[PDB]
Amino acid sequence: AVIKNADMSEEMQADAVDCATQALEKYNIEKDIAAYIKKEFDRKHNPTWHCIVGRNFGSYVTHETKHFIYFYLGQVAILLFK
Amino acid sequence: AVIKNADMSEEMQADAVDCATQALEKYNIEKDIAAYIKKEFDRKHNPTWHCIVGRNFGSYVTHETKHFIYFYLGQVAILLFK
Amino acid sequence: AVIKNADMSEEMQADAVDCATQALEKYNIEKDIAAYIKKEFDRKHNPTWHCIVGRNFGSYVTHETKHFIYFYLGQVAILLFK
Amino acid sequence: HEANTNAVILVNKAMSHVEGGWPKDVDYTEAEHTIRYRKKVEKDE
Amino acid sequence: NYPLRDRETFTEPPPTATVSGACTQWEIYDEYIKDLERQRIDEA
Amino acid sequence: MKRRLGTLEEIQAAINQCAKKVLTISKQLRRWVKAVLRLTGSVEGIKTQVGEYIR
Amino acid sequence: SDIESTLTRIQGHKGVIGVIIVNNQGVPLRSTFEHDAMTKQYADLVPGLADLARNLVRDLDPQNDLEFLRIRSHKHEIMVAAKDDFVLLVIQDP
Amino acid sequence: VDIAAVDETFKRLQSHKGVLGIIVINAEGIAIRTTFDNDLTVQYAALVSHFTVKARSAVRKLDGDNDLKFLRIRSKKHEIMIAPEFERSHEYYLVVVQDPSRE
Amino acid sequence: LTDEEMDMCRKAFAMFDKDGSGTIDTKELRTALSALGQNPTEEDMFVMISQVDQDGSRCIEFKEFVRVIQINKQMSADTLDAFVALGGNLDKTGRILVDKLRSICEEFELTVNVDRLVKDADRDLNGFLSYDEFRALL
Amino acid sequence: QFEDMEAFLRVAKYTLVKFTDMHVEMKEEAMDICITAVEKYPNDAEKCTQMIKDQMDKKFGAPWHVVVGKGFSYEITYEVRNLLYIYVGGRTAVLLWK
Amino acid sequence: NRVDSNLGAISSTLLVELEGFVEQNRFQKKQAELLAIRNEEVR
Repeated sequence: AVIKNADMSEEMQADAVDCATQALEKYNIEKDIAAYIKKEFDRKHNPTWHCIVGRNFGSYVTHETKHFIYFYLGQVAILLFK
Repeated sequence: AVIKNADMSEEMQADAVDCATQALEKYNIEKDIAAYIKKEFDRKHNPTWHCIVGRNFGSYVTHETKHFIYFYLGQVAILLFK
Repeated sequence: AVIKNADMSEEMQADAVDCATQALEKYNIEKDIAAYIKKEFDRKHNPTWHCIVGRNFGSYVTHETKHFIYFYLGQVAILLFK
Repeated sequence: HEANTNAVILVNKAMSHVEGGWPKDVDYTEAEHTIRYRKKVEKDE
Repeated sequence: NYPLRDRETFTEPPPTATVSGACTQWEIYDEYIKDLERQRIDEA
Repeated sequence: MKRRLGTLEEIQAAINQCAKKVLTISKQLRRWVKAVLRLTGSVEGIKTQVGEYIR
Repeated sequence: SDIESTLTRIQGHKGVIGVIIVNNQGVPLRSTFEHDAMTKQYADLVPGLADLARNLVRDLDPQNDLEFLRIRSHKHEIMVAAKDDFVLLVIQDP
Repeated sequence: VDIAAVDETFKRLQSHKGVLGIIVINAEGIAIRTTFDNDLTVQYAALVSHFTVKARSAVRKLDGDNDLKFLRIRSKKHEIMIAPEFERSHEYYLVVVQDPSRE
Repeated sequence: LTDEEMDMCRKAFAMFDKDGSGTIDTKELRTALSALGQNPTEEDMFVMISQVDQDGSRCIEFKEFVRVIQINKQMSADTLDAFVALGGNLDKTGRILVDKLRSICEEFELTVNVDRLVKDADRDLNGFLSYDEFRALL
Repeated sequence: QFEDMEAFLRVAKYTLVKFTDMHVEMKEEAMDICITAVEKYPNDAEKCTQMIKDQMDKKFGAPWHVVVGKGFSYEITYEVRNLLYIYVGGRTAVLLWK
Repeated sequence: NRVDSNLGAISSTLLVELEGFVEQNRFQKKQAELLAIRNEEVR
C-alpha cells in the first residue's frame, strides 16, 4: 500500500489500511467504496469522518490533529479524516 | 439576534444583548467571554451573576424570577441567570 | 473519574462522582442528566445547587467558598456548584 | 479554581491532489526519476 | 423579596445528513444534454 | 373519465344527474351496473376526504 | 416463433454448454441447464463485469457506449451481450 | 538487442489495419511504453488495471482451475483488446485499441 | 417519482407562470386564484409563499412545485376505488345491506334490471358479500 | 446533435448546479466565486481550493471543505443548508460542504 | 367503411366534456343527435 501524507497514530493507520483494502477487494463500484470506508470505521472509533475515492481530484480541507489520511492504491485514491 | 425564553425588563435584555454580542466578536475563546461578561454585568446592573456560553449544552439551574436569558446567537448559545 | 478543578470536601466529592455516574447510566437523555444530578444532591445536602451537562460549552463561575465540582467522564461534561 | 471549558479540539488546514502511481517516496511525478524507473523496467529479459 | 424558580435547556445542534455521489465524464455529459434540452423546451 | 375528474350535496346531486343524463342519451338510440357502482363509490370517497380535511 | 428457434439453433453447436438471459437486477429467466446450482452463479457474477466495462468504455469519451464483451478463459469463452433491458450470456469452449 | 525486438513488435502490431494504439501496463497500473499522450495513457492504465483484476477474480471464483489469457471489450468506435499473462516476477496486461473502420 | 406525474407537473407549472418568467411570482399566482374566484389579502399570500419558498427567492420554481405535489400526494392505486365502492362504506364488516343496492338501482332509473347478480355472487352462501369475494365480483 | 468532444466544449460553458441546499444570495456568491476560481487556475487546482475555502473561512464559516476534480466519488456528513455541487466548464466538478 | 367507420367512431365519442354544469346538459344534447344520426345510416 502507498501513503503520501498522514499525521495520525500508526496503530490505527494499520486499521485504516486493512479497512480500505478489503473494501476495495470486495465491492465493484466506487460509491460504495467511500460508503464502507467511512461506515465501518465510524462504527469503530469516532462519530465523524469524511472519505473521498477517485482519480485526479483536488481538495483543501481543515485537518484534524490525529485524523487525516491520504492513501494511494493501484492508481485509485482515498482520503479520509474527522 | 434571537432570544427564546426570558423574563427581565426589555431595557435590560437590550443591555444584555449589546453587552454580549460585541464581547463575543471581541474575543475568540469562550472561557474568558464568560468571565468578562459576568464581571461587567456585575458592575452594571446587580452585584451577583452566573453565565454560561457554548454549544451542545444541558443544565438545570435556579433563576430568581426577574433574571433569565437563553440566547441563540451565531449558533453559540448563551444562558445567563441570577 | 477525571476531575479537572475543585475546592471542596472529599467524601461529598465521592457522592458527587457516584451520583453523577449512576445518574448518567440510568438516564439516556441530555437534559435529565443534570436534572437528577441536581435533584438528588439538592435534597441530600442543601436547597441550592446549579448543574450543567454537555460538551463544548464554557463558563467562568465565581468561586464558591466550599462547593464546586467539575467532571470529565466518557465524553460527558458535568459541572456542579453552589 | 472556578471556570471551565470542554477539551477543545485543534484544527488547521491541509491539501491533497492525486496524479500518479509510482511505488513510494522513492519516485516523484514532477521530476526525472520516472524515466530511470521505466529504464529499470525496460531492460529485463 | 423575590423567590427562586428553575428551568431546563433544549439545545438543537444543526441538522445533518449524508450525501454520496460519483463524478465521471458520462454523468456530466448526460446532465448537460438535459440542461440543453430544457433550454429548447423553454424556447419552444 | 368521471372517476378521473370527480355545500357538498348540491355538487354530488349534480354529478349524479349528469350520470343519469349519460344513460338518458343512451335511451334515444350489465356493465352499466358496475360502472355505476364504481362511480358512486368514488363520489363518496370525495366526500369523506373532504370530511377528514375539516378536522 | 423466431426467438426460440434461434435459442434451439445456438444451443446445439459444437461447443456451447449454456445460454442464459438475466434481467436488470437479477432473476435469470430462460436458462438452459439440467440443474440450477450454477445458473445463479452466472447471474450474480457477470453483469457486474458488463456494467463495469460500460464504465470503462464510456468514461473516455461520452459519445461512446458498450455493446458486447468476451472473456476467453482457458476452457471457456464467456460472451456477454449487455444492453439496457438485460444481460445475456452464452458460454462456449472452442 | 531485444529492445529492437520489442519495438519491432510494436511496428508489427501497429502496421496492421486500423490499429490506433498499443500500450503496456504492469500490475501497479503504471504504463511503461506508450503510444498515446500522457493523460489518455494514465486513465487507460488506471481503468484497465481495476477492470482486469475484477474480471480475473470473477473467472477464478466461477471455476477454481480456470484462468484467462484474453479479454475483449467493444465500443461502437473501437474494440479494446486486453491480454494479461498472470505470473510471478511479471504480469503485463498489454492493451491494444483498434477498429476496422479506418483507412 | 413516476413519469406521467412529471408531464402533468410541467403542464401545471406552465399554467401558473404564464408570462414565461421561469419563477412563480405573486401576481401570476393571484391571477390563478382570481380565475378560480378567490381574491385574498396581500399578507396571507406572503405567508403561503414563504412556507413554499425554500430558496429565499420570494418566487417558487419547479423543484418546489413538485416538492409540494409530492408531499401532499404521496403523504396522503386500486385499493381505494374498488374498496370504497360499496364495502368501504362499511369499513371492514363484510356485510353489505341489500337496501343500498336497491337504492342505487332506484335512483339511476335503469330500464330493466334483476338483482340475480347478488344471488349468484354469493360465495359465503348466506346473502351478503365479504370484501375478498367482493373483489371477486368486480 | 454535435459530433465530438470539441463542439460539446463549444456549447458547454454554463455552470449548472447539480444539487444544492443554499440560499439564493448564498448560491450566487458561492457560484460566482467558484467560477472565478476555476477560470483563474485551470492547471493547478490545489490553490483553487486554497482560495475558495479560505475566503469562505474568513467570511462565512469557521469550518469549510472544498473538493474540485475530474472524476471521483464521495460520501460526507454535512450540516444541512450548506451544500453546493456544481458542474463547471462541462467537465470539472466541485463539491463544497461545511 | 359504412358499417365499421361508424361503429368504431360511435364507440370513440366522449359525451361529457370539460351550477354551470347545465352546459354539460346542453353539450349532451348535441352529441346525442350524432349517435342517432350515425345509427340511422348503419340501419
